[PDB]
Amino acid sequence: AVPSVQTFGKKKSATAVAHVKAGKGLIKVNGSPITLVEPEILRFKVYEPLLLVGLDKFSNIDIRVRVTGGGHVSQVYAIRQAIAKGLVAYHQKYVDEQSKNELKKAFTSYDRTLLIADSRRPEPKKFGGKGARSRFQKSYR
Amino acid sequence: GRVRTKTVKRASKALIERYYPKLTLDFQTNKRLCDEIATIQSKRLRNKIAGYTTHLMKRIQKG
Amino acid sequence: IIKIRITLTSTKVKQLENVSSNIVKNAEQHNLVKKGPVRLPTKVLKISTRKTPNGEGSKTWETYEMRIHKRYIDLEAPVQIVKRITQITIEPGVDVEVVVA
Amino acid sequence: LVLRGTLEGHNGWVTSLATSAGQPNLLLSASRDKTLISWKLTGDDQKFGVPVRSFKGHSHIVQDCTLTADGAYALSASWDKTLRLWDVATGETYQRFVGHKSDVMSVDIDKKASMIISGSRDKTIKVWTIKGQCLATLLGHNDWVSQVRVVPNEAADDDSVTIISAGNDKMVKAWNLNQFQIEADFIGHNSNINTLTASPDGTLIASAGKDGEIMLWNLAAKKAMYTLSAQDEVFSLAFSPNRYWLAAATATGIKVFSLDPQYLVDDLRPEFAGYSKAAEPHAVSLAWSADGQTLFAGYTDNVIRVWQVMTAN
Amino acid sequence: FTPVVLATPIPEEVQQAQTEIKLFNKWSFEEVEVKDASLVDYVQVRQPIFVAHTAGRYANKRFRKAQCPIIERLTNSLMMNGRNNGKKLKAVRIIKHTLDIINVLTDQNPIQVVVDAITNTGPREDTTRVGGGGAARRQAVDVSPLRRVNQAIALLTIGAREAAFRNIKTIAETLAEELINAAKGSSTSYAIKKKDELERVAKSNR
Amino acid sequence: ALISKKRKLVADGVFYAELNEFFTRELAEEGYSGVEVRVTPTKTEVIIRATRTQDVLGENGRRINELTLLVQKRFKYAPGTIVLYAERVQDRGLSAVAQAESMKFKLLNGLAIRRAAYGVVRYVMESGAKGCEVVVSGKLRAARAKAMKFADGFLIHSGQPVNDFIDTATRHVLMRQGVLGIKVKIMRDPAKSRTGPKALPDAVTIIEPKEEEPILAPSVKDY
RNA sequence: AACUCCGUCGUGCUGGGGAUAGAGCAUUGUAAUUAUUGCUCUUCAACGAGGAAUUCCUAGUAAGCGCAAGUCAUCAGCUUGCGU
RNA sequence: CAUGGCCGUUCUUAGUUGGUGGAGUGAUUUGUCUGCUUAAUUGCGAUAACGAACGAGACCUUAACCUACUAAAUAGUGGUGCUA
Repeated sequence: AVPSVQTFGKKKSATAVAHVKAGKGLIKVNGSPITLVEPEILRFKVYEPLLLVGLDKFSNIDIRVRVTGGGHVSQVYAIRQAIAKGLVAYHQKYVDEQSKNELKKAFTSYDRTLLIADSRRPEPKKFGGKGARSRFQKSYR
Repeated sequence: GRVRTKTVKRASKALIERYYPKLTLDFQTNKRLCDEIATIQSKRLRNKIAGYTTHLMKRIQKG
Repeated sequence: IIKIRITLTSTKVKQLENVSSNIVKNAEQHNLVKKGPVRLPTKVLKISTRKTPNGEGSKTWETYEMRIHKRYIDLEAPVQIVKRITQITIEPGVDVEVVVA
Repeated sequence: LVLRGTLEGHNGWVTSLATSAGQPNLLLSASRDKTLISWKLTGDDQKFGVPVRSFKGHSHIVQDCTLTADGAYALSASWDKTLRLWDVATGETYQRFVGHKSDVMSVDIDKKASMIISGSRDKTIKVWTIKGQCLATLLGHNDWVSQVRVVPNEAADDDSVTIISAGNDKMVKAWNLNQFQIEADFIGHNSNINTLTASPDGTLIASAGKDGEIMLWNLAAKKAMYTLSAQDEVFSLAFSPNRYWLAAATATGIKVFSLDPQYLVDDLRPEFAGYSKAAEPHAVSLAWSADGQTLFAGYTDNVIRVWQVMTAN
Repeated sequence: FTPVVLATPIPEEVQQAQTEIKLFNKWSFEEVEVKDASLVDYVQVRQPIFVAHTAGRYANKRFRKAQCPIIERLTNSLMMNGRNNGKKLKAVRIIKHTLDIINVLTDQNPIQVVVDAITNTGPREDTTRVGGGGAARRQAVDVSPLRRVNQAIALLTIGAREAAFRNIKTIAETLAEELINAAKGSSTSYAIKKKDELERVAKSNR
Repeated sequence: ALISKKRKLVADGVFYAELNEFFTRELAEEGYSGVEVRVTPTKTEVIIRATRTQDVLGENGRRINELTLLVQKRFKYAPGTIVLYAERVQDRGLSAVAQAESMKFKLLNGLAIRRAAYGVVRYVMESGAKGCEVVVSGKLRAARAKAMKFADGFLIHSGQPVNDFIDTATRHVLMRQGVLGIKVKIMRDPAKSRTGPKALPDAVTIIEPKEEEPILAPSVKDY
């Protein structure tokens, strides 16, 4: 009954949630098409999961992504995190597992953290400076 | 900076000299044994104790 | 029967979780629908004083924290058993309020 | 007894293999990487088989796996103190078994899929229903129950089921589920008993462990028959179903023992490229095929090796 | 090329050039090659990328920045002098405009023009300082292959920044002018004038 | 009610600190060591941790009925909604607050500093402590201040186990020459600890194995 | 908020910069003069990248960018944190 | 510059001290070290020292992982009604 997988993708505060169900082939982000994700110079960043494995694989599935948090650049890195995980986890459940490795091999060999979210996290500020490492200027006389 | 200290090192030698024919050469089933044959306060320490135990056994069965 | 709600607030994790455990244990001793413990996000109350009296020395700062843990359980019960379960589980450090409806 | 290739696709030690009598080319393997993989054997020298479905959902090492006779249902025993009942098709879990206080080391099911037995590291053995109900706790070991097996009863379906439960306490115990009581006790293992098995007919008991020895027993007779020596720490143990052979997984290689007469069939040492003598990969799981011509051996190479019997001339 | 139709249109110019070859913005990483040995394994044009925006960890090891593609190492060096720090989405636009302008003035592959600029404008013999006591004499030394790539990107983007500063021509065009005039040894570029000046100083001090 | 829990839980803290400083000042001569409040419906109750309860509980109910009024007058409680109990002390040889007041009042009777302080450290060691340390700092016998420290056993002061096994107390003793400072640190051993951790974090105990029989008599025993 | 897109400007101390100053309207306050602060129009200074010196910094760091809290009735060009 | 308490600093480092034995008339010394190693008096070892104690580490908080457990109209998601 309506074979569907939900998954998530993350970058730095952002959490995109993907809803990968079987269907006709609409790929919509926040209710709007994937062709409208607009920093418009990172528009191809949501396009690598659609082009590394080929556009044919999306002809029978439906994608619906919602993002919150993060920034304009951090969110763009979060849809592609969720699209890639949303297709390899669809294939783990509803089609042959041999095909899952072939797509997992494609994304990992081009790893811009499509499947594995990076562990770089902000360092806390300290006293005596305006940043984590930066210190105030000292005067010495 | 991976030097074990005399808490981990001295405990592991004492744990081999009386439990030698119970410990394997595998870490994952050595740390499960360290919960039974020893009382160690923190999870971080018994992973360090069982890891050095597993390292010592690899050079016991060599010589 | 009546719809009730019990709200628990404390600064001690160990003293609060067992009180909520006694609440639910008395809840299925004589069975009734739970709507069990929904833990609210913990509140960290920060006070950042400097370090010192008078401002001599390096400008060193402290931060002090009080942690507020809050839990509410939404029960329904006959009127009789309400008072006894609200009075048995009384422990120092845990503040319990019961909303009638 | 020659190999025609390997199986790749696991990222950890392949801890247990299990095959089904129904489908002769359906192999189920559970590994250290918290997953189970159901394969499809093709009989090709380059790729003897391919994976078709991965069963993920265990939080830690999956120590033992078993199939049913018809191969539709699968059981997984894992270190997360739970057991899971899987559908081999569509990869979902119907029932989760909970109640062990420690790691679950083994799982077995009877032929009629009525009771499920499970050894553990909590020194207890629990008998489960098909809907996740724990019937009784067959305590009585003094250490970790390293592996359990259910003995296949004799013909005409007599109502008497016995299970055999090795442990680190150096006793093999035969249990009686008709009364949930201990039936027989076997004494004489001088080290940890890693593995044990039973004959297809359900009379022989073979058990082995750390000392480098295998002891054959007779549950029908309740006498120990004799012991062998393998000079290597014994990991797994498997009876051939029709050839009347006993396969043993050792630290050095697969040693196949014939008992009529008493001699060694073969000592299987695969060719490993790029390792040293001390860092020698070894088999930690054995499974004879249902038809009886093929044995499988999961390794610490994270790679399943396939051996099938062939007459020399 | 047998286009695929689906509920989201995904316009025709997108998948036609990208399903089979993963190009640049629209540019090819095929038939581009480092003409100068001792800069192979330090100029990375071997794994193609779509845009020069790769949130990659290249600082955590000594030589991992060599595996960063050199187009991103030019967008990284544009975010400089303070008011432009952390403004990478502006730097990709400049580079996207630069490779379009480079193709217009000379009809070769603009990726190839960049590699020609890097291979030329790296110093080949540099000078270090020997203190002793007093006069602090200089000593001529060699220069690493990695530092040659590190300094060539430095000199090119500094020269484009200084040329475009109080000028009506944009930073994209002056970066294009600097890269074209450095692909040949024209000595009308900031980097080539700098490179042979550093080399002739070391020649005196050898 | 009608107060946020952030202001409610903080106000409970400052109420406790005001009560504690009151009883240190008031029951100084009775060896007071602490309080705890039990905020219950129907008469929230207060327990006083003082050694000589026969002095804290005065003649015929005085000297604690007085203190019951003093608390409910100052904190605007309804009458009868607060009661004051006095259970004595759990092992007064191991409380640093009680042993600092003992050190303070021994000084005010004109005891020598080295004798009053070695009589406190040896009492705490007699009480099953693993280590304690007493510091006296001030103008001891001269016009220029010095600091004398008296120790026995061992003390750990490194980390989280300080919050577990160290009890500290500071007291200002008022003398003819000026003010002396009293600091008492007591490290109760973790073996007799009832709650929380019962050992130092880097303490490992190996369970001694029982030796077995080699041959083990290969045979079967049946039922 | 920086940022992104489209347009106006066009190498000119210019539509950069907004110091100094004039007139009005409000807000907090018992009270605003020695402008508390906010807003509207007008006024349009130096400053064209800073000598000897000298500070901080090794990765989600430096730097850019704002936001909350402390102080508070009103006043943040400061600090303590936080994210982009 | 008569003090208590608090704080800064020496001091972003690895340092400090008993007991018994040995050396020296003694102040003191050895232990606490040639070498190698470590962020570390961290270890391997050497050894007139042996066995110890504080500091370092261990510890606690916090940030990263969990398609695992416990369930949430004060957090969501999907279907279902009604409806644009």
